[PDB]
Amino acid sequence: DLELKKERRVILDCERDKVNDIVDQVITIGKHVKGYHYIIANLGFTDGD
Amino acid sequence: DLELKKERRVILDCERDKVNDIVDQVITIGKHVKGYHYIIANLGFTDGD
Ligand SMILES: *[C@@H]1O[C@H](CO)[C@@H](O[C@@H]2O[C@H](CO)[C@@H](O)[C@H](O)[C@H]2NC(C)=O)[C@H](O)[C@H]1NC(C)=O
Ligand SMILES: *[C@@H]1O[C@H](CO)[C@@H](O[C@@H]2O[C@H](CO)[C@@H](O)[C@H](O)[C@H]2NC(C)=O)[C@H](O)[C@H]1NC(C)=O
Repeated sequence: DLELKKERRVILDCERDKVNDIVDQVITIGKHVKGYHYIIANLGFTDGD
Repeated sequence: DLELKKERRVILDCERDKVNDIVDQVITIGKHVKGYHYIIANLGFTDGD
């Protein structure tokens, strides 16, 4: 559904557990190549993997 | 080095252990989007993940 408007820019506002799950599902579906842009909206940016 | 000739088509001839490692490194560097082609050259195609 996020490809209906051809979205290139995603802001993730989750805690230290859901950020890892969303990143793992992005890597599984393959949406981390150059052309995309993500912002992990938290204070512990290096707390995730 | 495989992006010097802009290679789109890779044939992997490895056993049941190295195929999983090469696929994991392809997923880590992000080369499994639409546009690339792969052939797992073995008899146990469904033996890997
Ligand atoms: C980082 O992600 C952003 C968003 O996709 C992109 O930044 C663009 O970088 C180019 C090259 O300097 C600029 O000309 C554009 O103005 C930037 N903003 C856009 C397209 O909104 C780019 O894809 C990524 N890389 C860099 C180096 O910025
Ligand atoms: C994914 O599968 C498609 C369809 O099976 C392949 O697309 C080929 O594209 C060429 C060039 O447009 C056309 O001859 C046909 O649309 C397809 N060829 C066939 C069916 O023999 C594509 O090569 C595959 N691999 C990718 C995208 O990496």
